[PDB]
Amino acid sequence: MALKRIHKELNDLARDPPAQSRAGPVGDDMFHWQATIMGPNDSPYQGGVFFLTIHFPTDYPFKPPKVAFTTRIYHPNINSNGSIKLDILRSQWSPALTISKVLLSISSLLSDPNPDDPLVPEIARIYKTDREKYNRIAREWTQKYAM
Amino acid sequence: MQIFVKTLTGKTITLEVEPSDTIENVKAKIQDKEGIPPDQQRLIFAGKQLEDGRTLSDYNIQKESTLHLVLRLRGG
Amino acid sequence: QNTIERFTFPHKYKEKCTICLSMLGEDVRRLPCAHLFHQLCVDQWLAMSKKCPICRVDIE
Ligand SMILES: [Zn+2]
Ligand SMILES: [Zn+2]
Repeated sequence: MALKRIHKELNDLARDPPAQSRAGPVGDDMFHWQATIMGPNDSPYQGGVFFLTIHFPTDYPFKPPKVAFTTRIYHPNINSNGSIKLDILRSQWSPALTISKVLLSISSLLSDPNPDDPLVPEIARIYKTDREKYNRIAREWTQKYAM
Repeated sequence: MQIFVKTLTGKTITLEVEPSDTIENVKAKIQDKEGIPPDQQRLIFAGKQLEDGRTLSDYNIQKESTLHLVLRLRGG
Repeated sequence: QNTIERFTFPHKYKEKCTICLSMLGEDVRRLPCAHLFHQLCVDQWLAMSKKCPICRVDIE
């Protein structure tokens, strides 16, 4: 069941790339994928290429995939271990969601952080009180780790 | 004027609005039908997150436009 | 399972199933919200959550 739906998504992702991202299986293993996502245009991550790892549970699509950044990034909702603060990855998951929709969601979150429910409280604080500094540091980290 | 608001899971909400309605009014209308409080709604159109203080006309949102509703829940 | 059959409409199809992503004679199930799925695909989800995967409405 999971395997069948997982090749289905592979085609759909190849034919219709979500938000300047690329994604596919780690060689033979269909339950482990690598992805890249581009920093959104006119975000401070612009120009960056960010690596993601994706692990599908055995009972996918009824349980969410595990999705994490492996590229360091400066963002209130993504922590130093690359965990991503998206409801759909945790409690709001539904089998009507897809990896394409997750990648779309990641892109939207990069463009518009949610500092009120952060994974990194101090970065959220900077985002709120000194956005110029947040943009500067986000850009610096993009230049250092993703470019 | 009708617009459509789609959730990530593909649910379609249909709203009766005016071009002069503010994003904040739109969120209130979404609240009446879906129970989601405005503070936890994000509305996206043409790749941009919409701001509460602007109107649908400000963003050039026309009849039967599709807006995307993103939820950002507390404790999330 | 019996709660599923009480509040849903199972039948044969005559559009893609959002759970398995295959196109819809096959056995489908329509929820009270009117969303449609393969019976097997959706029943697996209802067995762990009583809500439509698309509109998140409880089927009761
Ligand atoms: Zn199906
Ligand atoms: Zn439904």
